[PDB]
Amino acid sequence: FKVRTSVKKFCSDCYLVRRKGRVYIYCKSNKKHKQRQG
Amino acid sequence: SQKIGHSGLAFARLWHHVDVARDKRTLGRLASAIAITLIGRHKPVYHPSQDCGDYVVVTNCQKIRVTGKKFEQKTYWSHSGRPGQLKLQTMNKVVADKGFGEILKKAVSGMLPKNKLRKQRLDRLKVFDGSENPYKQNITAFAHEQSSIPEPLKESIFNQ
Amino acid sequence: SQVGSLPLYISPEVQVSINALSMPRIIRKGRTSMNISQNITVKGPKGELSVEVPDFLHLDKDEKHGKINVTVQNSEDKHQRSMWGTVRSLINNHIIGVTEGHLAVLRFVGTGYRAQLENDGKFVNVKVGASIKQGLDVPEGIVVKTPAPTSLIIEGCNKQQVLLFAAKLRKFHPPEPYKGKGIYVNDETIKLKDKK
Amino acid sequence: STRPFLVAPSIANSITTEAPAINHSPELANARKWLPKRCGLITRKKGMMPYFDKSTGERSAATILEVNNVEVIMHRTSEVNGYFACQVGYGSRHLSKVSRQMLGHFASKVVNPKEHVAEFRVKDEKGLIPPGTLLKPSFFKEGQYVDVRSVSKGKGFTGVMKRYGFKGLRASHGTSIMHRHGGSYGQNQDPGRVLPGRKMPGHMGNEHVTIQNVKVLKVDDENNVIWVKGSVAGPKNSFVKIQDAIKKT
Amino acid sequence: GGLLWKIPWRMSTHQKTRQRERLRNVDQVIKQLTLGLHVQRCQDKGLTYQEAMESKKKYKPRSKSLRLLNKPSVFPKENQMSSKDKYWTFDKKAVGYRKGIHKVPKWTKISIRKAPKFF
RNA sequence: AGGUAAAUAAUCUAAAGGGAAACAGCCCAGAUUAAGAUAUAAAGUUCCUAAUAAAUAAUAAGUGAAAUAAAUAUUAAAAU
RNA sequence: AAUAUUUAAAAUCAAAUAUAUAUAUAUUUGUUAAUAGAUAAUAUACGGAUCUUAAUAAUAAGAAUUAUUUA
RNA sequence: AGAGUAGAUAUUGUAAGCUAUGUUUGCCACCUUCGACUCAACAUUUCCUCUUGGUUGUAAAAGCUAAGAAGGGUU
RNA sequence: AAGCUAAGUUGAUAAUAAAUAAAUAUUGAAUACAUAUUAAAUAUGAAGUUGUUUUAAUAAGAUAAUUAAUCUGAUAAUUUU
Ligand SMILES: [Mg+2]
Ligand SMILES: [Mg+2]
Ligand SMILES: [Mg+2]
Ligand SMILES: [Mg+2]
Ligand SMILES: [Mg+2]
Ligand SMILES: [Mg+2]
Ligand SMILES: [Mg+2]
Ligand SMILES: [Mg+2]
Ligand SMILES: [Mg+2]
Ligand SMILES: [Mg+2]
Ligand SMILES: [Mg+2]
Ligand SMILES: [Mg+2]
Ligand SMILES: [Mg+2]
Ligand SMILES: [Mg+2]
Ligand SMILES: [Mg+2]
Ligand SMILES: [Mg+2]
Ligand SMILES: [Mg+2]
Ligand SMILES: [Mg+2]
Ligand SMILES: [Mg+2]
Ligand SMILES: [Mg+2]
Ligand SMILES: [Mg+2]
Ligand SMILES: [Mg+2]
Ligand SMILES: [Zn+2]
Repeated sequence: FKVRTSVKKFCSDCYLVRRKGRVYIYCKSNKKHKQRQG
Repeated sequence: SQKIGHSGLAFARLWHHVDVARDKRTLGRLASAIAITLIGRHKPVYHPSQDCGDYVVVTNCQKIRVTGKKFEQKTYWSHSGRPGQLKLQTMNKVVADKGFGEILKKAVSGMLPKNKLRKQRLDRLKVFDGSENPYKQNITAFAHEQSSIPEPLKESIFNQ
Repeated sequence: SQVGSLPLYISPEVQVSINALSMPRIIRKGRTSMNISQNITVKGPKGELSVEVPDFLHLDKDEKHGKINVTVQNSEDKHQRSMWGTVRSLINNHIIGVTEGHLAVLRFVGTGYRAQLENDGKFVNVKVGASIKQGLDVPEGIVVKTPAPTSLIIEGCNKQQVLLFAAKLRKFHPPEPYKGKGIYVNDETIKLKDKK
Repeated sequence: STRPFLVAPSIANSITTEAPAINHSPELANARKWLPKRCGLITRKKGMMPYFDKSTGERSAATILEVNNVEVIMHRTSEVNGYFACQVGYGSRHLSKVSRQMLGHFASKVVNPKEHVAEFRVKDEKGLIPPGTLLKPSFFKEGQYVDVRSVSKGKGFTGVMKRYGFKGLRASHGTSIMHRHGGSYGQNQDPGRVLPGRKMPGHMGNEHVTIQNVKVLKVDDENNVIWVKGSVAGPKNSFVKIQDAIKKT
Repeated sequence: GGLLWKIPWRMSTHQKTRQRERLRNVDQVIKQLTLGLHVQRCQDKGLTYQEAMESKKKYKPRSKSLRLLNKPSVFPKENQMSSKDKYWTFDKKAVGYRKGIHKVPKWTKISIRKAPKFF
């Protein structure tokens, strides 16, 4: 997980999710693309 | 001239029921309503120098309305004086410990005026999570109201 | 909306009823609310199971062609519309389970990686590289069977419950990337890394 | 025939609902508690002496806890008292010493005027012993573990060196008039006050002390004593509770 | 800023209503001034007070300041004014180039209707 | 910079009273002595605390509720 | 539905006022929100309580927030 | 931007941009003692211990980096 | 010698349990896909939290006795646990 203020989806296989009052970006292909909005 | 007469009934401490299951007010609004009663602002004979407020029995307090996510967010604080002893409990935790009646009492305490009579006023509030309570028999009642109530229920209440 | 509008086909053996609950409960959001009153049931050959559902939703049972429909009192209400697509899908899943039955194959991959039915079906013992023994009890409704030691099958009427159980079983050892090695639920895949 | 009474509609027409159970109830607390499944007995710490294990040859210091007229006076129950416990009484006392009220209580419970009374809390109703019975050292098995409560030796008004193991100031190198003192007792203004529980000189000892998992070395009903491995809090002739160890089985 | 001038950045509802009322009062004052002048001029020409009040053609004020006040482009009425200009002054050093009117000193007396065209 | 230097206005200085939780300088308003019926100012009107009812929108974050924290990010919403 | 901007009453339209007046001219007004970003040391700190609504069911509650208003 | 055998975002992150802190060196002028010993209390921006995400740069083992975490400990 | 002591001796680092954090899932719409839910349902998850354990305080409750030839205390004496 890259925890950061900015949370953009990198590849096409990335998908944005809204859980626990935080924007997560998970990804099905590349595991490096996992991000979390703060 | 207006003051002269028998004042015993005016200064009589009545007992006021409130079935929280029936009442549609939220917690804080209910507490505010109670506070006035406890003070005795409702009655025209009131004076700031004299405690002349009524008893308030709250019942079925488990069914009290709380808006938003306050039941799992709202934190009740406490502190002895020794540092590193701040005790913060969420509303649900407080309920689990004591009850919804405790929560109501806290609200009512905060509503009340901060002086030597405050404690007395708080004491007069009698809260109950469920239905059954000892003060059942002493809530204000009238003979004209009796036709509304069925026959055996009254007897059962009296027995209780 | 697009999901909820799709009509559900029923075979004579299965019956989709609906009726009010004994003690309806109300889900209270911040602004909106949602009162769970009705209780749909899907009785069939393999078993029977139910869905507790809001008041605004209601079925529309047709005698001709075995179709039934589901509709809400206000489709323009967002929460209702969201519920509608869910409920229909749930009752379809139930129908599928009662008539055919839901299935979940777990294939174990690794040297000495295998499952075993320990308590006459009631406890799936799983051995997946651990000194301590691992496993968990099968829930009610779920029936487990092991064609091979390294290939377990979970079977049930509830699609939710079976696949949850499968996921739990997997969680002891999910597939590693370096060697495709672990517990694979149904058609599960993994991109194997280069060895180097 | 019937008495006059009015009843409010609001209290009569109120739908009946039971209150939810609260954590700060007695019954919840009882459920939570970590308790022994069996009663205990009061004893007196008579002294201390060596126990030689005859197989191995190992020596162990053992305290001799004497068991005299130990008797289940009465017991308490959840429905009446909020918890299960056995009120045990130890020893024999004169009439002269015992209060009239206490004598009457003992007569009611049908025991001799007792030297020391104490409760022994248990998990269940099964743990209660029938009242009036005599508890002997054979109650406990040899090799079993027991928890041991008693009031410690009184040490009097002690300093922070003896109380809290404070290092104190140096013996030489200029140190003036404060060799055994606690040094600083706070902080300049921020707090502006010595904060509660600041370790200071005060009275020490003469407080209760539970000692957990002590092994029952030896039991004999002939001399009326339980041998117990190691130390026990308090002076000689001090009363000592003994119950099964909750931690060790 | 150790001294605490605890003034809120925005106004309450009641404050806003009072401001509105004040604005309305100044417009009323202006109207009265123009009206009285008109009446006086009618009297000079030779009408009674009632006749002057009735008159279809109302006389506009000849003095400059009054005439400017009458113009809504220069001095707008409360009903004419924007929501923003009732409750927000122009302040070039503020972010947004805007500041609450309540932050102006003596705002209860001092009038300020017109802000710049795009600020 | 609660800094420094002057320009204009006000207050404090030398100004009590109401408001701004508490407050030299802010918002009102100038105590000759009382009285307390009527108009009120600024500020307020669930309770503490003197006094409230409505309308139409928006928020669900306790955001906020008298001391507004930025670039940027995400999710919506309108208009083209 | 998709792509890409803008978040605007300058223009434009709508509504209102004032001059000849069923029209013209001039003036005035009307164009997003939420969350994250967010953060230290005696103790929660809107001044405090507390405020976000709910049919069945009340001679009865339903912001006490923000914005535009009324009495 | 640029390093990272290839790929800016595993790890690294020039100069310029937007903030927080009041831990340093200053500035202001309302206001006229460093270290050691002793006992420490509090914070968390976590050094160790517990849980977890990422790591063509996680095979293993050692690491690196990030999220939760102040219970205990930290010559 | 007693006592007091640590260089000595003995014990404890307080479980089981409950709800959680980051994180990991199930079914599943809104949004024909997808999505662990900032939807309804359903699960995992920490030396942390609640507790548990220990000490001190308090005294709801409980047993008994109730104007006393020896009711309950105190003053007094001999003392130390
Ligand atoms: Mg020394
Ligand atoms: Mg000396
Ligand atoms: Mg000092
Ligand atoms: Mg002077
Ligand atoms: Mg003057
Ligand atoms: Mg003054
Ligand atoms: Mg004067
Ligand atoms: Mg707030
Ligand atoms: Mg603030
Ligand atoms: Mg224009
Ligand atoms: Mg704080
Ligand atoms: Mg306030
Ligand atoms: Mg390059
Ligand atoms: Mg740089
Ligand atoms: Mg941290
Ligand atoms: Mg490794
Ligand atoms: Mg703990
Ligand atoms: Mg040792
Ligand atoms: Mg432990
Ligand atoms: Mg789907
Ligand atoms: Mg999925
Ligand atoms: Mg744990
Ligand atoms: Zn991706």
